[PDB]
Amino acid sequence: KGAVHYTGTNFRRVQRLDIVDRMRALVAQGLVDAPLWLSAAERAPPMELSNLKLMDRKVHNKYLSLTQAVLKKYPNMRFQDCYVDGNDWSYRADHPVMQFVALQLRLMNLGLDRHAAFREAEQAFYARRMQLEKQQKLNMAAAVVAAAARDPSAF
Amino acid sequence: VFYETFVLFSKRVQRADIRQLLKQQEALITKHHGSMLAVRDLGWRKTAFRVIKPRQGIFWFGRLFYFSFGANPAAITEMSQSLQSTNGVLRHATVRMKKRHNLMTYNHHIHAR
Amino acid sequence: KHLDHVPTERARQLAEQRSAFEPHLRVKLEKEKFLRDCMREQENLAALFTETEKETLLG
Amino acid sequence: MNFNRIPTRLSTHYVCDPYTTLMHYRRTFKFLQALKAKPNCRALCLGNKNQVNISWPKHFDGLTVVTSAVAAQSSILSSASVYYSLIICLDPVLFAKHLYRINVPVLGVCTPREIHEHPEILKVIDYLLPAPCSRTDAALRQLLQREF
Amino acid sequence: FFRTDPGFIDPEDVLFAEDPVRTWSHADGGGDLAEEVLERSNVGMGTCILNNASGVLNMKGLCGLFRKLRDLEVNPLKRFVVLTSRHRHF
Amino acid sequence: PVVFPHTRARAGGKPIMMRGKSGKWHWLGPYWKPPWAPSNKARWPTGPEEWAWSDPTR
Amino acid sequence: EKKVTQSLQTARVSRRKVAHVLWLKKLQDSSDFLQEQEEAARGVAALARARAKETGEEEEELLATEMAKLKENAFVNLPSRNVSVPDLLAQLGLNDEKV
Amino acid sequence: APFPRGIVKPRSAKVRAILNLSVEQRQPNPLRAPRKSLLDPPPCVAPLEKGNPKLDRQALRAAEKNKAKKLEQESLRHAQELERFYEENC
Amino acid sequence: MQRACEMVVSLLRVDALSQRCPFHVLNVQILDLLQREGLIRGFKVDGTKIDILLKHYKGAPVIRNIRVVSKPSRDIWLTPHELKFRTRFNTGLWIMQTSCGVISHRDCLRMGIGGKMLMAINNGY
Amino acid sequence: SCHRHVFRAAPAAVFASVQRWGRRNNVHKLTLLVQTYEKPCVKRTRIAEEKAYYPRWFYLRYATEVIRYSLKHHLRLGQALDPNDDQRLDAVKPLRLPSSEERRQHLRHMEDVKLVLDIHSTRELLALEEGKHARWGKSLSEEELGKLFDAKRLDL
Amino acid sequence: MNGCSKRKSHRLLKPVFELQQSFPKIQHWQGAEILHRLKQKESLEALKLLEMFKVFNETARFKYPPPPVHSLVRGCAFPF
Amino acid sequence: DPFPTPHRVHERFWDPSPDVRVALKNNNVPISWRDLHILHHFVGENGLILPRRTTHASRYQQRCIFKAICMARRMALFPYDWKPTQGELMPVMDPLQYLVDELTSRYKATGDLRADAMLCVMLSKYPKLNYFRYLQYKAQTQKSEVEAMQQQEEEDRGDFSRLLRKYKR
RNA sequence: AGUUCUAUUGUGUUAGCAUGGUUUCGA
RNA sequence: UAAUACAGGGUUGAACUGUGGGUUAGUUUCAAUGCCCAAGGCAGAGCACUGGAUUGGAUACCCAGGGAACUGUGCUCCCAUUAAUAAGAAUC
RNA sequence: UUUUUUUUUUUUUUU
RNA sequence: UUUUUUUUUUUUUUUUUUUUUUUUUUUUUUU
Repeated sequence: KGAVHYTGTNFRRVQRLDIVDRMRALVAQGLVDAPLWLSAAERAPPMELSNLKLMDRKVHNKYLSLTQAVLKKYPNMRFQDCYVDGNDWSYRADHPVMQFVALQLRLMNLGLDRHAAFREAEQAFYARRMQLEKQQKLNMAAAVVAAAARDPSAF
Repeated sequence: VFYETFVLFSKRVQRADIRQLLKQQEALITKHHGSMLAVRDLGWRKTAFRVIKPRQGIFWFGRLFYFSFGANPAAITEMSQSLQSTNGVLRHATVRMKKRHNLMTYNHHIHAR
Repeated sequence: KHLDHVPTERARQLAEQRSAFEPHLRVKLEKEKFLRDCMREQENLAALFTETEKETLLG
Repeated sequence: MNFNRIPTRLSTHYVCDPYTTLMHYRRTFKFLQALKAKPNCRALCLGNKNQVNISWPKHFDGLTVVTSAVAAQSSILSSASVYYSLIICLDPVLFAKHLYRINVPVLGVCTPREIHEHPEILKVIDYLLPAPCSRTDAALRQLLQREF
Repeated sequence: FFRTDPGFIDPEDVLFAEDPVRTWSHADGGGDLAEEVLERSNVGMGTCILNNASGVLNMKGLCGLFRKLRDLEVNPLKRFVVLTSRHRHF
Repeated sequence: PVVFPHTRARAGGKPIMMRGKSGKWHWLGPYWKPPWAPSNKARWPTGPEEWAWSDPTR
Repeated sequence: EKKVTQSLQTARVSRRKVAHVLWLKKLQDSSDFLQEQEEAARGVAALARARAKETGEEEEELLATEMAKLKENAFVNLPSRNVSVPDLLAQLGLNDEKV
Repeated sequence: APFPRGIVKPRSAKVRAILNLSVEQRQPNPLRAPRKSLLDPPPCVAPLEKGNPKLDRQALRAAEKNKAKKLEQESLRHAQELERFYEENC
Repeated sequence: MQRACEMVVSLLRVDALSQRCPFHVLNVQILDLLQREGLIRGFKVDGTKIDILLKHYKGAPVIRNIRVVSKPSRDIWLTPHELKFRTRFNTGLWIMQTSCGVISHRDCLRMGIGGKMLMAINNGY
Repeated sequence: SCHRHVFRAAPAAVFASVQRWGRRNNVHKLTLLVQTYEKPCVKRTRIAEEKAYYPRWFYLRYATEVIRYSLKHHLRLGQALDPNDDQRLDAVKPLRLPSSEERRQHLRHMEDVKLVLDIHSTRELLALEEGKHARWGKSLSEEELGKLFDAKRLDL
Repeated sequence: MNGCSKRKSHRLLKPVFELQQSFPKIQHWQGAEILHRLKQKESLEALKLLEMFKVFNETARFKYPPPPVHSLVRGCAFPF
Repeated sequence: DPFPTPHRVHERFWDPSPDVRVALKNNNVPISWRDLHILHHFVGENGLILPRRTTHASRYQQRCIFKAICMARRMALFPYDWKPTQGELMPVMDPLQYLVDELTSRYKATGDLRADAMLCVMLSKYPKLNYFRYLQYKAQTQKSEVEAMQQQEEEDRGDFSRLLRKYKR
């Protein structure tokens, strides 16, 4: 005996009324005079918020299982950005581990299979290392050689 | 099914006795529709603590032997009781033959790597 | 009972896919546009840009 | 390091959806535009003590000092519906028991983290306003009021 | 990597993907979604989804469409009626 | 084909341990999974470790 | 369609049984006494038949007589001389330092 | 670990708080009970002080509160010092 | 018949958007009548279970009270002249199971045929 | 059984180690239990109670360690973690070498031994790169080493 | 010219006051005795410090004090 | 001065030492009573069985380990109140096999000359022994012979063999 | 849900063995 | 509660089966301790019982001795009656 | 003398 | 009564599974 109704008085069903509705009744009942701001909110009533939260849903985190395979084949990802807060290895959005897996999930949405995504992701990121990172490093290094003004024979 | 037995001899056991012991055992095997597999030796073994067996004395080491066989399951009890009566044998045990783990097919690369 | 014909979820999905000769499930991501708020936030500022209603708070 | 339980289900927030913010500002702007047209209109900016970036005065009109004896959920801002006509609360979580039956519009600015964990604030707030970056209201409103 | 980089993608954004077609899973009476016209009970609004195998608008679809449009228009509660479709790229 | 699940009720009873100084089980032992238990995947999300054996054929 | 699955089941069990035969073959090869007793048995068989043809005696007595002796002299080639002492062996291998 | 020969099945909340690991009240099940909120009415309890009610409207203990509300509060200030304007806005 | 009484528990929820329900032939017909009155936003048969949406208005749901009259262990029957006395001066919804399909209580009296009271929707005492 | 040897240590110090050895193995607890006969019913409840108190002690012991550790170091943690916070180096002087595009601009606003030290130092660099003094000091342009020198002539 | 790009701010490098372990709430009267025994094996006491982290349980004669409300209101008035 | 790490941890987090981690797998072979050189680690000073929170092992193998150590003691092949000695750290196998096996590792790590000679003689003396590892290592020395062909072609400017291997991309 | 096969076994029964507290003996 | 023999239960893989079910007398097994009967013995314990303490007026509390009771294919279920205070279906 | 008790006794050993 | 040594008889739970880690997944309005 006591709160033994799962489907009943336990779950309240009280109507939610905003300021626009509550003020409309008091003014009509003659309990309170009409304020100067009553008409301001009448033309632009507030947007309902109770029905917006109903669309909330919980989705399964696919990164927990996908990230396990990435580190197994390439366990050299934890060294990068180790001294920064937020990263744990006992990861931030900027971490290489999160970047690589993000592309895999995005590609699968188009229709690619789980195994096919790995090959596409590996090649996509490989070009960035050889076409941008390697080129940038080599270009900068070349300029260093030109700095031979210290030698007496330079002039 | 297949079976295994590990017998630990004493210092007071000659080669004469070992041959006799094994011959006796084979009698039982054949009785129960069986056949011997193989017989091997492990040499001497060091004992962690002194063994004090009544009416036998005290020993610090012995000769470890191993032999495989196969017979009816009911033959294990007869074999176990025979070993205990015979002298020389201070300790023995019977272990069933497994598929993967065995002293026949699996004897290499244990301690190394 | 196993031979009963009941409209399930996977049953209808296979029917649509069979029509496509050897056209699959696809999803769409949310549209994030910066001009939705960048080009509108300035208008709201005009309603409070007065010095007598902004300096008192952010003094 | 962390030795606690790792969550698996990731909850989604639809109240602060990027698309929902489009209608939130548009609807809010209309209400403020009509109110400022009328003469003699005053507002209230209620914040928190931790908000150092926002300057505050010494005295506060409508503030009522009560004692512990006979204080069963006393309403502090009971008389704040005479002189003022619009209150902009910055900490709805803290100011939740006092604004339950307030006779004035409340322009609360909360964050998705608090809304999901404390949905009770939705009933007291009339006009919901988003809060980009959702970190600290003290430095949040300053950027909006000092755009360009 | 940096948040301000051109080629930056938020892992959370791709995790909350949804199919717009699946949004209209629920419809009017009839579990099997095969009617040429659908309707959803709303407050002050009239929903009408045109679902078909290949978007073929035959006499069957017109008969249902005319009834739903007239039924919602006559109702004073429904101040406006919205129309949409359900086929993919059609 | 469409087939519905079957009833979770099964024969036998719950595990019971005999009273007194003689500790012994009556019907079932400690290794008994009830019919209303969750899936094994959710109970052991960690799974086999790297140093675990990949062949339990003892 | 049920008949189709019948063929698949036969193939599945066939592969499982194939692996079982390999395990038993190992035992035979690995077994020394099995081969030794088997080898001996065969030899006596031919000697009894060949000797009977010369003297003219019956093969029942010869075979019988010989059979008995094989079991008695079965354990003659043992133990393969394993007098090696692990305790001593390890000491010289820089693995034991107790005396 | 020790091999227990039985198990205890208490019923009163007195001894249940000792044998059990904890008796903390977990979150109520949404499927059976509503979610608790701060908007609910407070319990009807009169104020008492050492047995003498107070229904009128007109040093060691104090030191302990100051040591926790003052020393700890000053630490939080330094965290925001290097984030608001002094380092965040160059 | 047992599965019919199991729909009230799922449909009677406040903090929820959609609830599942076991699939049944009789259950499908019941949902059709409720949707006409504007009590259910919609439903879909997801195979072994049916997904039914919930309708809300100003926070509170449209359904506030459900009473089960008929039970698998017995059967309630009322004559055309007796149903009027039972149902009078009320806005409730009574599901009537007549020979010619399933109809509401309002239509049962119009035809004058003897129906069967299954369940009550938005009913008081 | 436990055995210890005294070597360059006082007897009191050595005796303190063996005393704690019994606590791990519960030598004292087992010695007293066997002395007196305990009813089986009492052991049923005592065995269960020890499974709730001991686990709680371990958690509280770790908490005390943090208090002592933090007392000698001061400081305190707060809700400072925020995803919307780029951890960029402050003041961040070290940068890539100039590509010769900005080098010329630097000399344009520094011509005016202290401030005139750069004169004749960086200027010779530009002349050397163009190949004015030495015939072997001529360098390569940035626009003739990436189009048909690294994207097609790669060793791989 | 190959150094790190981001500053060093990890917790491991800089020790701080925190508790990297979760445990169910315990009764105040149950934990008071345990803490006293540890102190016997020889600023603010440890009992008060742990209370700020909400480690103890809400027992009959022990309740978590409410947050400061009367001494935390700071509003500003301006025209509109 | 590292932060004080609590000793009591959930089973999800565990960092067993490298030395003991390799012994647990045992080349994907369950530990039995014959593995005497591995059971010596799972025993305390007094000879008691360590708990699952110290050896850091799985639930399935924890029960198997307890059986192997228990049986070894019954056979008078394990101590009862102290740790084993250096003279009892050997599995239950052929004594001769131990020697051969032992020597093979030395020849592969540092390349002991003495070890090689020993095995050579033993090859013929004990043909009934396993020499798979010894034969495989010697058979793998073909890299030295093939290297001669590369050198011989190098005199004729034959560098095409090196570029092809590098041209992988 | 149930039957067959395969991996897994501190669940029921079980005569000899090993170790151990107490007890017992004194070429 | 290491070894071995007989036969159950639980988890996973394949095949088969194609509504086989929930509850349960005029029913049937098992079931701590105590008691009758029976078998028994040579250890460790102890009810009754004259064996060394009581009082500020009465006692079994604190030692020691001590022939019942402690292994059963049996007779047999009185209790604080053996893993919560529901044997099933639906909503996560 | 030993054992035992808050304390003590009974009991046991005899050069 | 203490210590030491070398084989009689009865009996068999000390060591060995665990932060109660599923949407925390469940216990009964009020004082």
